[PDB]
Amino acid sequence: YRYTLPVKAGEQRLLGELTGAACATLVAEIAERHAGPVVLIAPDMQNALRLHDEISQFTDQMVMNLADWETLPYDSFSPHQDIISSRLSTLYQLPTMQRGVLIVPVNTLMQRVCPHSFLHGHALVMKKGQRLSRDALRTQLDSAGYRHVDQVMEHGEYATRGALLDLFPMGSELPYRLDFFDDEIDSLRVFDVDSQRTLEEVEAINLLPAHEFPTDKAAIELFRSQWRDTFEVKRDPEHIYQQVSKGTLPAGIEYWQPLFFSEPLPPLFSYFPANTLLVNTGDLETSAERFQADTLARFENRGVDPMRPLLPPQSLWLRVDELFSELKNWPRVQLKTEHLPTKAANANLGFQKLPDLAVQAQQKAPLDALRKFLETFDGPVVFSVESEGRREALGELLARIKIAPQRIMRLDEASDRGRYLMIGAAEHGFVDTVRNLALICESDLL
Ligand SMILES: [Co+2]
Repeated sequence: YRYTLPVKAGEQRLLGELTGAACATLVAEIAERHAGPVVLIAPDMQNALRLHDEISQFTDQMVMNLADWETLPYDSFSPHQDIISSRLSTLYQLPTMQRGVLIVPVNTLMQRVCPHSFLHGHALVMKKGQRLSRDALRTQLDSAGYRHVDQVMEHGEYATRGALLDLFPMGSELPYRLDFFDDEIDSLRVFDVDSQRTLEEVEAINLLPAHEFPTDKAAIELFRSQWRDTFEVKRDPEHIYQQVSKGTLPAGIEYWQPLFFSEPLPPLFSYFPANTLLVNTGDLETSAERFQADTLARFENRGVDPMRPLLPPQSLWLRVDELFSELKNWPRVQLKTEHLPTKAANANLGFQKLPDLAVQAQQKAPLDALRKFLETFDGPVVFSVESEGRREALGELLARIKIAPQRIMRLDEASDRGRYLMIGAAEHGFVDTVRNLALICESDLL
């Protein structure tokens, strides 16, 4: 390899001369080289979701996103229950993550989180044949924040119907149906929410709390006390204090999350294993500054409602200088598009933009540009395509100029001067001039 990976706290490596999907190939390579997890910091949400799908193409290591709440700061609305489930799962497993890539956008990385000690402290496991009564389980579920419904359809719900208890654990893809004989769990079975029908039997399940904050009697008492240390209380029933005191979670309650905890919310960095390598794209400083400014604007413009006085931004988000202070504890690879000058910490990787390969599909000399490239380029060329199907809108089309792409799911399988086919989300291609390989995505042809 043309670069070593940084290891010391605060030690940077800058990799330059990147274009298109090259970044995704590099994060995949880094995750494969690094014994330990990799946390990829993307400048914003659009890039983080793009990078998730692209990196997945080029590695068989797990690629996960820490899901953002997807509300704006001090939103009048609460996050989608599927997002909360995904976040709780990801946060819960993060400290023991050994390999793979966790992608976190800048805005998300700056948001303070519940402490891992809360997740584990409110977690529940149960096993078949284990001594649990339906009534005993219900009381734990209520304190854990779960909502008692007649029929379970969403995460964070449970239903008590006769001798059964249904529940949809936060942090689980599926819901479960438990039957009880003699105050022990007779069985646990996946079930399907749409048909409400029992499927496969399972040995055991784990549940996480229904929110990223406690909502039991003690936490409500804490919330009330800390609310009074901070804000006024009005009598009106639509006042946040009044609602939470009655056991009701108002929409948007997430932005008073700190009031449910007796200590300040930690940085997300507190979850990262000691052997974590950071990687980032874009301009982390300008992205962080833009978010900080954005979060202040939300505070200033939304802080005028006497029913909903807001906590200061520092209670929920790192300042930019705090973010860079946290970053100093970790080795980081910075991925840059530009050609870098010679420096101890810099390596250029040799990716260049593809030439003009655009088709003039109104037939004159239509594929003339693709043609001349394929005849001239004497390394492997790998076409990239979004589906297993439309691998033939292209692949049947490539049989027209004597190209029959062999197909692989690994870049390192492309030997010699072969033409190849890959399925994945890679948006734009490149020419790796060091390895002498070209990737061509559909978007480069159109
Ligand atoms: Co140079």
